[PDB]
Amino acid sequence: PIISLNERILEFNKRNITAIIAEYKRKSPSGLDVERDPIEYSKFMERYAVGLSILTEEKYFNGSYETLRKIASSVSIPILMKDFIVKESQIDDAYNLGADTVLLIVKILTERELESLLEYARSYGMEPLIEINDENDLDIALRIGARFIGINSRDLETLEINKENQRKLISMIPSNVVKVAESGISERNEIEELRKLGVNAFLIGSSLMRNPEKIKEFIL
Repeated sequence: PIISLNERILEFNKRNITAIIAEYKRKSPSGLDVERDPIEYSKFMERYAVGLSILTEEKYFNGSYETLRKIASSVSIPILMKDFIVKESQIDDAYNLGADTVLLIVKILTERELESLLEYARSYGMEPLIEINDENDLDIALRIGARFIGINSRDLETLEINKENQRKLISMIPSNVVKVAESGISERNEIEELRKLGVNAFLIGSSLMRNPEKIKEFIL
């Protein structure tokens, strides 16, 4: 069932180990196309990662519901179907596939849809990672009572990485919400930095698909 990605993140926080959410994306609107083995990668990362973020987004991220399905089988660490969740059914697929949580992007969702999509995620026992980009997504995640927020430094619409803005939000986020700082994390230097800023987990992907061995240096 649902192995809270956030709880593990919480245990990693107590455990002092860098809670990093490893992403698996062969294709991406940002990075280059790097085909790897879904199982080799997941296998190598379940040995270190706090969880895996998997992109079942076929078009722009070249990922499948089967990839997610297979990855979830192969590992005993939390999984996050990272898609563009807009319908409660995706939560179902998500759940029935192997997700232990799902990605909700405040941008593309009305406050109503996000609020319910959250409610329906919790009905399944999962705590969706709610991704925010600005002062306005933050205030909504907050307004719907989010407990697991994801501050994306990378803008969907533009692909621009405002780390400055990213950290602002992190400052405006209550110390009870598990914060996952996504995008842009390149070094263990910034990790321990954001980590001082309260972020509990880090969603990395492209660097890890490039050279997964890299996570070994992040976890220090």
